[PDB]
Amino acid sequence: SLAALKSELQALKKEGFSPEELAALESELQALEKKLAALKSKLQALKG
Amino acid sequence: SLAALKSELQALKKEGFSPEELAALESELQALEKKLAALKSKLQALKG
Repeated sequence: SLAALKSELQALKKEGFSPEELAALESELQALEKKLAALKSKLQALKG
Repeated sequence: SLAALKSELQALKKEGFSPEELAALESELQALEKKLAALKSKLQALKG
């Protein structure tokens, strides 16, 4: 789930795992959270 | 959440809500699921 992968990334960060690469993955993950918010808004627009 | 939206989109599809507009949202959500899977895969590749 987005929440699950988010936690997993946070757990690996606490271990200093591949910092630069993990930073890229975190930003990609947040992009999906933003995309999800966008879709929710598009759906609200459709209801309206 | 992604699960909450996914569920709602499926229910609106059973309800016949704005079909083409909803179908586009359904596919975008699937695209987000696929991106989420790709991130999990990229993470696993990093661990190798």
